[PDB]
Amino acid sequence: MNIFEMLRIDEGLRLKIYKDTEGYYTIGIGHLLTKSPSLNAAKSELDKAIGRNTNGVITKDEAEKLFNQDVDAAVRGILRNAKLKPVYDSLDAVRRAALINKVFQMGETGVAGFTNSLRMLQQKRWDEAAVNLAKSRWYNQTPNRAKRVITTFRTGTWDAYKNL
Repeated sequence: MNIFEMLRIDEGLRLKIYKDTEGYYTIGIGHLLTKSPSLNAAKSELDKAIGRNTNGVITKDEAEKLFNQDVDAAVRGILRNAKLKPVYDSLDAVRRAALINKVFQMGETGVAGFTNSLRMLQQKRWDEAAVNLAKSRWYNQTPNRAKRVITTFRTGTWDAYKNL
């Protein structure tokens, strides 16, 4: 199991524009296109991203290309953030995957707001941090995914995903 397979389990793969859990226009492997309510705004962002007239639909390959970019951007994002970097450096390889998952889903900024949870992870207070992370809109909105990520942080193993 690695961050790519982990994320592919959590986000799915869709070759046609679709609306995410929040109602936003997405395609491929959880690639947010726009928060705009316009499907036209969405197809435009899509064509810009792919470099061709897509007409709302992409190939597997194009989806994977977007995915490669996004994982890379999430990692670099962590490494550039002064709140995230240190947490990341303090974690083992499994937990790192967990932070990348979070950041991929909810942007740098978002995650950076889990101040208290970040501190607990940093201090290796696994159980406490699992409990704190659950007190969030994130957890309430997408409980099955949040639970999987949470488990990953609590145990430092890929158990939650071995299942899936």
